[PDB]
Amino acid sequence: SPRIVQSNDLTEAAYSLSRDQKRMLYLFVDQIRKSDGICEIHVAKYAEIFGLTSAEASKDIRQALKSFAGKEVVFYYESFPWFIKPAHSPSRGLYSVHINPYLIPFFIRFTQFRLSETKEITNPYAMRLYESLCQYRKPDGSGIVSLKIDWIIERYQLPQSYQRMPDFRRRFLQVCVNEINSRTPMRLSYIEKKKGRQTTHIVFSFRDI
DNA sequence: CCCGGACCTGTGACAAATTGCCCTCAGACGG
DNA sequence: CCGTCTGAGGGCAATTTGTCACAGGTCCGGG
Ligand SMILES: [Mg+2]
Repeated sequence: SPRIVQSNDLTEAAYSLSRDQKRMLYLFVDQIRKSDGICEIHVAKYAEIFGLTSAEASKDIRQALKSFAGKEVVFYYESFPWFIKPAHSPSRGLYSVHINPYLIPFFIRFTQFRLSETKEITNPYAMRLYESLCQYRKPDGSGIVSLKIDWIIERYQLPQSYQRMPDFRRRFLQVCVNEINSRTPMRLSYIEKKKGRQTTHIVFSFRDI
């Protein structure tokens, strides 16, 4: 299946995208890299890739696309918009999109994963976690990395109530660890690092099945 | 000595959002 | 000209995600 690669600057960038938008984003990076910023999406190809109907595919593309407006990207800082013109459909079943050409150098010290690894993940924050572990993966398939909680919150743009740690644990950390273990070929564990009463980092270990 | 207070934890409620499903009907095309 | 495969719309209930009040732990310092 298509091998996604992206600059680490994108893996560690600050943004808030839905699952459907992130799914689309994988195809843009694939299209751009296999070469002005003008990309294209076919309804029927999207449906076959992610096992959706044509109808439900159409709904996902259309609503994802109009939700890009106003979204911004931060590289730690400098902020950019994803799109510089609205999307439009010249033909039935076909969409044309205009990615910000200033984003090109940030797309192409790199991260790589096959698209089948992430296509069953549902929670978008869990897609971001799996991308950040891959950045440190070894050829054989294992790795270990320590991520700071404040940096997790700023990079993944978690909602404000997750600055209370018990909600952070219950609705983000445990769920995203559980999905990865159930939906990817990776087997993931963790332990908490503390300083006084405050929890400051999360330490991730993983191997390949 | 014992307190309220400033921290921390986990859970039960409710509100807001998203999931895969379902149904209708016109466009594009080919045989 | 028409029958079929698409896909652009309109919805749903069942789950998940986002928010906050409340019980219950610790340690410190002033009364
Ligand atoms: Mg959908």
